Amino acid sequence: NAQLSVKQVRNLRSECIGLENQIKKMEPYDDHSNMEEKIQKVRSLWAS
Amino acid sequence: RELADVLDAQIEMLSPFEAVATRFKEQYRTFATALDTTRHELPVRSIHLEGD
Repeated sequence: NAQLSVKQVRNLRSECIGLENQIKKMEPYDDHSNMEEKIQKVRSLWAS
Repeated sequence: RELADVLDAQIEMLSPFEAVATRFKEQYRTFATALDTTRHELPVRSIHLEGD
């Protein structure tokens, strides 16, 4: 039980540190604030 | 990110048509009225001419 818990904790913080490293890295763009609003115009275009 | 990309792509697919669409549909309505008139003004009941 001790070794399986140790391995599971190792895997967990491995994928954890990978996740905040990509969170630092792979996000150089952020323009979500208009997103839903643009979707409104989108269906209007479709409606047209 | 991917949803914004595909949404942006369909924005440039959809945007230029909306400005021309109003003029296009009005002139299509007028020309379809003209087509209705010219279809409604073709009398065809004749043979090789006798009299007039």
